[PDB]
Amino acid sequence: VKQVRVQFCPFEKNVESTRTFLQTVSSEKVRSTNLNCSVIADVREPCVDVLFGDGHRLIMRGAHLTALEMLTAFASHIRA
Amino acid sequence: NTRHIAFSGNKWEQKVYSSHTGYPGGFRQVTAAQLHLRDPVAIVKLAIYGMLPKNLHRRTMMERLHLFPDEYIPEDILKNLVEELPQPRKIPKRLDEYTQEEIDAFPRLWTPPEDYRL
Amino acid sequence: SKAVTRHRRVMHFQRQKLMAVTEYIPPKPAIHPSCLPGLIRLLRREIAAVFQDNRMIAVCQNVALSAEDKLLMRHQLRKHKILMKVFPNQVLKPFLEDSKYQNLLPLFVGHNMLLVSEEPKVKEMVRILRTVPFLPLLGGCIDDTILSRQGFINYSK
Amino acid sequence: FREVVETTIIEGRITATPKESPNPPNPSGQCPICRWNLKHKYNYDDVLLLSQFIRPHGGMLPRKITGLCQEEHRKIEECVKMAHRAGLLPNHRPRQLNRYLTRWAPGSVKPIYKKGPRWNRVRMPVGSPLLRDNVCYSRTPWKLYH
Amino acid sequence: GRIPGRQWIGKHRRPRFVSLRAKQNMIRRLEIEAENHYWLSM
Amino acid sequence: GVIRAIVRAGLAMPGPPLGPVLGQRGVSINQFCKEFNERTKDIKEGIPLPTKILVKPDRTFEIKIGQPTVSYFLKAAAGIEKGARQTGKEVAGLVTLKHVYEIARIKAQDEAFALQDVPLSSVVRSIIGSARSLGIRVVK
Amino acid sequence: DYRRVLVCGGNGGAGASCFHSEPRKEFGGPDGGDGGNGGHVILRVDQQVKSLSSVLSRYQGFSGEDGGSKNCFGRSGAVLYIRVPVGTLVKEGGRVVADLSCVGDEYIAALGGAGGKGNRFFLANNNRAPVTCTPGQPGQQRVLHLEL
Amino acid sequence: FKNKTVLKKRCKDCYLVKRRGRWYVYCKTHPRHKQRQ
Amino acid sequence: KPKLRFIERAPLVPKVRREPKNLSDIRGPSTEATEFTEGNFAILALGGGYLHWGHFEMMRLTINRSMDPKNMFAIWRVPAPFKPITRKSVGHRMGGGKGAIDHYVTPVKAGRLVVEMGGRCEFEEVQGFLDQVAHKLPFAAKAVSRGTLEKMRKDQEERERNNQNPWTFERIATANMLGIRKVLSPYDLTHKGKYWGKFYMPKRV
RNA sequence: ACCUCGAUGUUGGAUCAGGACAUCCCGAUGGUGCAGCCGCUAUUAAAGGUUCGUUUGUUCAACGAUUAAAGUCCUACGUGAU
RNA sequence: CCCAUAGUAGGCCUAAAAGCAGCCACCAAUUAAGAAAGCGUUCAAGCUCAACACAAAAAUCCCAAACAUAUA
Ligand SMILES: [Mg+2]
Ligand SMILES: [Mg+2]
Ligand SMILES: [Mg+2]
Ligand SMILES: [Mg+2]
Ligand SMILES: [Mg+2]
Ligand SMILES: [Zn+2]
Ligand SMILES: [Zn+2]
Repeated sequence: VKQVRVQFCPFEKNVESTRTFLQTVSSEKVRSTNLNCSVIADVREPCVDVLFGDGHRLIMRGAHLTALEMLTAFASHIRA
Repeated sequence: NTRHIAFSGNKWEQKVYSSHTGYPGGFRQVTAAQLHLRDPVAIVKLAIYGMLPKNLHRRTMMERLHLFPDEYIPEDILKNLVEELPQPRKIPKRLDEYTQEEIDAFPRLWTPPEDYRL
Repeated sequence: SKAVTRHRRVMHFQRQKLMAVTEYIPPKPAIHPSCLPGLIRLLRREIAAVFQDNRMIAVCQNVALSAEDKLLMRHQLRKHKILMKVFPNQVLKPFLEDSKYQNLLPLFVGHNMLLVSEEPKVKEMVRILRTVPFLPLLGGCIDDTILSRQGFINYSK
Repeated sequence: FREVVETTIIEGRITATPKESPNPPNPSGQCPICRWNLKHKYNYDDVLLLSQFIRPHGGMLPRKITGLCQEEHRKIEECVKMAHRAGLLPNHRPRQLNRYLTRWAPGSVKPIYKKGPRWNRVRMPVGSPLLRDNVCYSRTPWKLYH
Repeated sequence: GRIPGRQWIGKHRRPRFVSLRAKQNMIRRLEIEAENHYWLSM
Repeated sequence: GVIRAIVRAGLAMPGPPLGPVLGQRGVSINQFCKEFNERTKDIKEGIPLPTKILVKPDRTFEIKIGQPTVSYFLKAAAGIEKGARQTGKEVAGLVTLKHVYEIARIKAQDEAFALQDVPLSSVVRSIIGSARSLGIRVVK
Repeated sequence: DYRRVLVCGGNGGAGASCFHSEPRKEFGGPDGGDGGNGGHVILRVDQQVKSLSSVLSRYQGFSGEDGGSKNCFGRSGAVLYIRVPVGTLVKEGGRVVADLSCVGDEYIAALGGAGGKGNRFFLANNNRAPVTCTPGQPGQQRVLHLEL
Repeated sequence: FKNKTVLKKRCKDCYLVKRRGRWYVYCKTHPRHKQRQ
Repeated sequence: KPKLRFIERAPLVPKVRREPKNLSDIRGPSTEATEFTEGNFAILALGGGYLHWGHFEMMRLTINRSMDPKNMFAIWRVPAPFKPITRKSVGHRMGGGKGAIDHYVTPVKAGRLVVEMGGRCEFEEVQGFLDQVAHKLPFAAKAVSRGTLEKMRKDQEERERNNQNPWTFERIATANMLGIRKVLSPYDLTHKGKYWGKFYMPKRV
């Protein structure tokens, strides 16, 4: 992992999937070992971007997805 | 088609056929699955043998029993045939065998939530 | 064998039949019924008072922080007059309708951390949040006027 | 039903979802089975009923989603196991001895080498006890053990 | 699998089990005798 | 990592209670005790003082100190060197509510100790409970 | 480099108290076999063993079996050997039992109790039907201090 | 494995699974906890 | 003295005269110490049996070790071993009179409380070791609170009142319906079919 | 004290062994206070194997020397119309 | 399923035993939390309670054959 950006619009219809996602994985309890990552939360249907400096950009439209699905996708991508 | 018999329950694994060769250590116990793989006629033959009356006519009767593992039957036997008995068990249909009309005729039981992976 | 034995003595078959015949038969309760059709009040009064005490309100998701980092954040917020709160959605969802906050229902779900105040130091709070690139600000409602994040930014500036 | 599609970018799209047939015979019921009057009237071979609670790969669906009673969820799960072991769901598969009414997984039962005396015989289970309360159309009760 | 001693007499006997037929027979007799009680009560 | 110590300002080099416990992470005991003595000079001398040292991963010292301890402080205010045995019935010194308030005035000010409660009740009740756990009776 | 272990020598077996009878001699006399002696325990040196790290808990010497009928004696308990590094001092509570230095140097750390006597042991012209059944004497049990 | 008539989880990672007809307590962290019914 | 008192092996003054093995003292429901007295929890005897001094020691040690002396207190609800079981020699041909006393033991009937706990503590806090002791006991036993005891009793009356079986053991035995008194014991008229030997069938109405 | 007192002594040994597995060795596994070797423990496994001598009538036992091991048992304490 | 700020290592005796060798009180802050309910530390340190928040085995060789649903 190199960088991650979380964006969502609770001003519009809420999407708890990405909210739980950022509450869980975007926490220092994980970043302490995953120090290589840089998290940013730019909030304004949602969108979670993950930039890997090697060759990968991951874009998650976590509108109909849920926290477990997106967490598993993120873990699988990290494993690569 | 005695090769294609079906056992209810776990009889294929639990039913054990016991024989003795007569010699010491000659006790052989073989599950139904193993016996079926060895002889595709043995299971039906033994069932009939056990159901027949235990007298001297039993083996004469068993001479009138003709067991064939598959659809093939000798020509003379086929020419002898007179009637076909209805199968005792009606074979349940698979989904692959059900017609789309029948599927439609059967009602849907529940409303699945739209937001579900399935 | 004696009438009393260490093992359970075999009953006369007649006695066994008697027992079987006189075994208990439970009733059938008709069609299967299943298949058939003061901290709480302390929180109530405390939140009722808080909704009037506060003039500006905001909410965040301060769960991704550590114990020490949360303590430091609390210290920086107490430097000002603002106070940080948390309360169950289980009791807050009734509170929104109790205080007539219809637009606030789809804002509080999950971990929610209120930021009740009367004096906006939101400029410096946002500056502090900037060096920690997470924990985004969430919508609130100052004096019964719902503000989005852009509203809070404009109010700060 | 939402499905996840990949291209890397992955997204979830909600597709067409069936609805309960109109006019349930018994509206306002706990479970779908009770709503449709099927409490004791389905067996392992009723694939049309069973598949409605089955993941595409054969697994059962959770009780919260299905709405079934606890007892009816257990019955459906066991009937589905039996149907799978009988080969009645050839398409609901992850990717030769004919059986039916198989309670146990074939690979977990040991042969009955020593069936006991007549008064303590070791019997071979057939079907499931969960269906003991089904509708009885026969003069003698259907035997769960052979 | 043998029962020690002689069957049906000793401390250890063949387990005997009640069939539904036996239960029904006993219940039939009991019903007859309940009617006997009624007819002897007057 | 945070290291918590309750050392006495009077004796800056007791030995085992600092040496082995601090040497596991890798420390400069000379610098540590020099800074501790600097704080001892800054404050009254001869009193237990909690520390809030944080051994950074870069091998640097950032000592943080505040008010002295509370048990020893209350015992001294009550004129007690060693506390009571039972502490439920035993008592040796009596502290008045006015004295409790006067000492509490200079208690709710430290940052590390987190005793930053605005209300006076939060602190007075806490110190009263501490005294009650100790062998000190609260007069009036 | 220092260890305390507990040994427990085997307890002798208990004699039997039977009487023999056979078709033409109904009173065949005492028929109880003696019990077997308990198994000794022994410490032995090994150059392979470096230290007392691979030590264990109460080393229980095997107990001789009891006497049987037909005057069958009981097998004596098997000898249990414990192993220690070369140059191990073995002490009891102060008393030094042995300084085991040489390869294979071995010392008996706990004897096994003598087995009990069956009633036939007490047979004599005077005593024609003894019933006495001496139990197996216990074996020495002690704690050992091991230091290199 | 240790054979037990009653299976008891010992640590947090001890999990019960019914395999090949009988219950087992498996444990990744402490394989000493392995139990078989 | 909030601790369980030590029980002697045998009475100080023994019985010179040997007494017969009246198994009736184990057979049938218990009429004594069937109710709680200054306590909240206890060990209920779901069957009849004889409590040896070994059982007494097991109970005492386990309870004393696994209770809080200051809060939890215990009391014996059973007398000390007083019935001599004149077990004879370790081999001898039958006859020669009656044997001599070797052990002392106290009879217990079903429904009898054996040990009664009390003090400031709830039932689940005590269920564990009381259930272990109950299992250790020589007869069927159960860790029962006052609430659970009353609950199971009320359940028993519920069964007796709601059973749909027209035929009850009481009805048949008392009326001698099928001549079954030729097979029953005279004690069955009062045990109502719920007691067989020293065994008590709670499940049976 | 239930069968046998209207020609069956018994124990050991010899010969030949059939069987159980509650396994002594050989086989496959889990754990270990198993680094390796080693043991200890448990699951599974009965196809095969399971010594020779001194004293003693001895079964046993002790002792000597071995062995992969020198298993626990049942078979009318297997087997004397061998 | 979560995760556990801080008065303080509450004192007493205890080299120190701080929650844990033990007595006695068992208060307390934020919104919210038992000066100890279990591991593990000479003592500390590291982990979980919660609450925040959402049955079976014996010796010649197993022992009818089989069967789940056709009307009582
Ligand atoms: Mg017989
Ligand atoms: Mg007689
Ligand atoms: Mg003759
Ligand atoms: Mg085995
Ligand atoms: Mg014999
Ligand atoms: Zn229902
Ligand atoms: Zn574990």
